[PDB]
Amino acid sequence: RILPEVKVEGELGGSVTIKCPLPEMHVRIYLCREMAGSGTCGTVVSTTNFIKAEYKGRVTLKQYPRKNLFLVEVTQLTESDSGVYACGAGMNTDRGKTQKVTL
Amino acid sequence: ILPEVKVEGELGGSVTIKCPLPEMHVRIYLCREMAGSGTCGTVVSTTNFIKAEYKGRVTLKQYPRKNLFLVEVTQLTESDSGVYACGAGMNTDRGKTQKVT
Amino acid sequence: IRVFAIPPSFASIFLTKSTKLTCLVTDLTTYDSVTISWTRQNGEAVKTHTNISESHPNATFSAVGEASICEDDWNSGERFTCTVTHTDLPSPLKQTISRPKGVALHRPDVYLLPPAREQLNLRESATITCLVTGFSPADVFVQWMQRGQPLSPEKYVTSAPMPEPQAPGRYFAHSILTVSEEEWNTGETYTCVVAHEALPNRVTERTVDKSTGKPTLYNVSLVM
Amino acid sequence: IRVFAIPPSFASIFLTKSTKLTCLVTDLTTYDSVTISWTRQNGEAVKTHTNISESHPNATFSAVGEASICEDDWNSGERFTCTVTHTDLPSPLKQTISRPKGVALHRPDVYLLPPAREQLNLRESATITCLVTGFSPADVFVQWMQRGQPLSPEKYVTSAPMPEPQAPGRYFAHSILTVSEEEWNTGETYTCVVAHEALPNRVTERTVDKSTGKPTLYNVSLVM
Amino acid sequence: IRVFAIPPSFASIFLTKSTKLTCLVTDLTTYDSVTISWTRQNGEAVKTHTNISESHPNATFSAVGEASICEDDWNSGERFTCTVTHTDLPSPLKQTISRPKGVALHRPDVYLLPPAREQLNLRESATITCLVTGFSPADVFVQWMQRGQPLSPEKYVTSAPMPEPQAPGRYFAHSILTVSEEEWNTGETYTCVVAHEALPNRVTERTVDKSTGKPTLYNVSLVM
Ligand SMILES: CC(=O)N[C@@H]1[C@@H](O)[C@H](O)[C@@H](CO)O[C@H]1O
Ligand SMILES: *[C@@H]1O[C@H](CO)[C@@H](O)[C@H](O)[C@H]1NC(C)=O
Ligand SMILES: *[C@@H]1O[C@H](CO)[C@@H](O)[C@H](O)[C@H]1NC(C)=O
Repeated sequence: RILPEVKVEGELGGSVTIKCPLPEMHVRIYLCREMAGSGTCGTVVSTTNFIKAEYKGRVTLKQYPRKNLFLVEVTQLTESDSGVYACGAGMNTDRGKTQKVTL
Repeated sequence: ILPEVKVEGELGGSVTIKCPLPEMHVRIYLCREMAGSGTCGTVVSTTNFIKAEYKGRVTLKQYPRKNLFLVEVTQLTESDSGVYACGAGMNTDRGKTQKVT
Repeated sequence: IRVFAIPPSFASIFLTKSTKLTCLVTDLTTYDSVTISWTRQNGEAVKTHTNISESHPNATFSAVGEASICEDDWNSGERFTCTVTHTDLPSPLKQTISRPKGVALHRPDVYLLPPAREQLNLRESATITCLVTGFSPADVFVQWMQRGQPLSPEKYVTSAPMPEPQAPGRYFAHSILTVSEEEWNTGETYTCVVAHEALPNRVTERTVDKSTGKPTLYNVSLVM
Repeated sequence: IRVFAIPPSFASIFLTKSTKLTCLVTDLTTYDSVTISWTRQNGEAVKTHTNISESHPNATFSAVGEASICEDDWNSGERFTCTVTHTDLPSPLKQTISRPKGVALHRPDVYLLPPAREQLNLRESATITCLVTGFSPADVFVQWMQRGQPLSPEKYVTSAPMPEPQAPGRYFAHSILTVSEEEWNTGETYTCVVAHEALPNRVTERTVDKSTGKPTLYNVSLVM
Repeated sequence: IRVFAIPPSFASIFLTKSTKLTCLVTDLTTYDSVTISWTRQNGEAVKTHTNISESHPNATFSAVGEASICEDDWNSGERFTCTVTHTDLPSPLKQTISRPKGVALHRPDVYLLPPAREQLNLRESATITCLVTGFSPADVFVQWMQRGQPLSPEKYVTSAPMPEPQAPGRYFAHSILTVSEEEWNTGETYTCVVAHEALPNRVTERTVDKSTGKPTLYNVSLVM
């Protein structure tokens, strides 16, 4: 349960970039967003073409196979009380999370 | 989201709260949570319901271009700043969108 | 000039407990001391005028008078003959009316249906409906009695009796009471009171609240 | 002195599936030569009264003014003139009807209230209620159905609309369909289908089952 | 040098409430004076085009031709003549268009299937799928309403009718609505509205939410 906390404090002007670990086993990834007391992290972005409504347009994904990392960037990054932004791989979302990320 | 925008305060002041208006023509309402029941109670709605305590003192306004539902409490008899809730749909309790203490 | 006979209704003889024969004159303008003459079958019921108005919007207001007799007299079935004498009308006359007899009596069956869960989900208002079935002097007076006594007549609406589907003689009516959700949610009893002829002692009361539907023996609560 | 017209109702429109432009005059004279010209507002007299009834002035037109126009804007849209020349009328009595347009269109809100517990306990019968509240222009058409089969109009009777107390403009109505308790205790859909002009696609039904309130997640039973 | 003609689809009849007839010009040169004549089979010309369109970049010159009649007039099996005469297509045009009588008529069965558990485990957009079986006319209009108001046509993607393997005459069609997983888990409306001729009220509805698929997990008994 590795817990990087990027904590980019740029607020409206900030553009948070988080690099989560990556298996590189061609499995899909996702950036979870722990939904308000549900416990089921909802995916912000993934290898699948899905991007959330709220995080659309500003969230982008970039690959580092040789560095074994996946970099997710929220460019606009306008304030939205960031909860554990877990990044994990696998078809299952909540179970497959690896690294927690707090913003 | 809990952007309680107005804790404004006056015996005869008027507070205007902007409310997210989804526009799919759904019923949009201003709601009030009650501690005893634990369930939010409607005070204003697109359907012409005006709560017993707020008869004639609260008004609703629509801006589709701006996507704003403004609720205006014109006479605050300084009764308890409640944790008010914007929501949509025909289920007041679970349809809340934003909180506005 | 135009003779009208308004018989007493069961609602009036229930509310005031004194039956009130009504006769009226139309197509005439109000000269002075507007009224309709009053007699019974024996002519003893000579009563006084009421509802004086200067003129109609068309200056041809209908003169109004009233007469009083014992309540059981109307239900006795005997014909009552009220005279008609007014200064405007050219010639006085008299008319006779009575309660229409020979009419089956079936006891009303009263049910109270609470508001549907969806109406409570809207959390705006809630309609408690008093359904009265199987009554056929075609008359019913339904009112709402909560917390001891009478709610404002504006709150509840009672539909006119309408002839039933299966039973030909027996009718029905509906009386909806619209109250805010929090009183219902709280717990508040709301009675419904069907005053009717065919009733044993003319009045039947029913009670519904939030806890009527819930079973009393078992109480199963699912917790997460 | 005007030609009374009976505009088709949305209930009549939906049940008939067509409009029946009608100027049968309630309260007129029908001596002879009482031509109904179902003219349009543009002066085009289309089909007038075809299949008109007999010459009988029973203080009304026995002869009909009914036709069969085309709904879409031929009921709505414009207005339809009916110019009636009598055998005693030099100036033909004319009248156009725009299906009283200008009203405020609200969507009905439908709640199915299941039969009361006391009624089921009596086991004689049961009455399901279809409360329709909140409509704008007051002309709803309610039917009942069961598993997609429209039930016969004999066993359900629905009250006419009547001014809602809390909201001045809005109206309410009741359609009660009366079953058999042994039909209710077994699962039966008993859908209520409301056809109103202001509903989404003019129709919306809501069903109720004997198992419609029961909590689903746990089947509590008492064995004695 | 050929102008196609399109008979209206029942989807359009339900959507616009009025039957419309259209001829679309294809494979002509660019011009401006193109005119179109719409007539009934009896020879009386119906109201012709209004606001005809301009040329086409792909050399398939297209023009607008409109004939407006009610649902009943098209239901009367009214063949129309579509005539185009201009320099670009010098030859006169004639077209014969009808509605294939002799067909069967079954009521569609509408089943509303919730998303698979695997879709929800992705916590991505989940597909709800109204599957509309066995309807013979093969012309159906599936629609989706959430919270009582229809969703945008972009969100869901109903397929074209295809024959049902078990019964030749019957068909089927499926509509998929891709909606957010969080939206599904929070109890939603998600109703599917199927409009078809064989349906009694011509429109039917189904509703699904997270609650419908939940089974009774506890059968508490309380022997005593
Ligand atoms: C008494 C009781 O509620 N238990 C029932 C039982 O009647 C039934 O035979 C069986 C399967 O339906 O198990 C329970 O659901
Ligand atoms: C009956 O069940 C409800 C379910 O929530 C519970 O709140 C209530 O306390 C129960 N009644 C009693 C007397 O405990
Ligand atoms: C429990 O399930 C059985 C299954 O047949 C059913 O017969 C019974 O009515 C259910 N219990 C109640 C209280 O409805």
